[PDB]
Amino acid sequence: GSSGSSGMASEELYEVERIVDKRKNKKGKTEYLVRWKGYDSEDDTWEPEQHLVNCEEYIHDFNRRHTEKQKESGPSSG
Repeated sequence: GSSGSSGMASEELYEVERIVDKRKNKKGKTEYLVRWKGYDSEDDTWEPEQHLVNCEEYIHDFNRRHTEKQKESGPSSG
């Protein structure tokens, strides 16, 4: 299905496009490499999962990619 419906935005700062990387800070904080408008590919920044609120989806998806063998595949019902 399609998961990503806008809801009360009205000119927002920046919407998480997707995760390109993820790591922990020397402090021990989890940071996920997410892109944003204006920021080129090599301009991408690092945001802590904390700042990434309601972005679990993306991260989750991104995590799945990295993860090796975890989620089961299914056919297409309709």
